[PDB]
Amino acid sequence: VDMSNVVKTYDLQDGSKVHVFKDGKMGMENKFGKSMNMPEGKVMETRDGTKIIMKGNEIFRLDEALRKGHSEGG
Repeated sequence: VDMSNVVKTYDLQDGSKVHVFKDGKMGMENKFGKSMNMPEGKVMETRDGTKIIMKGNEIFRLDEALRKGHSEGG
């Protein structure tokens, strides 16, 4: 995964994990730490209570986090 090239990792309520990379892509793993492709068009939940989806090679993070949630860092 490399924690150096990821801006934020998302832990799914299912155990699976998503990472938004500093290169702009995203990587998904299952509750067993194994890498698998993230299904486009599907909105999924996190343990933290956020909803996310991969659409058009992008990532919706409640959408509005992309809207006005640009902080540069966090």
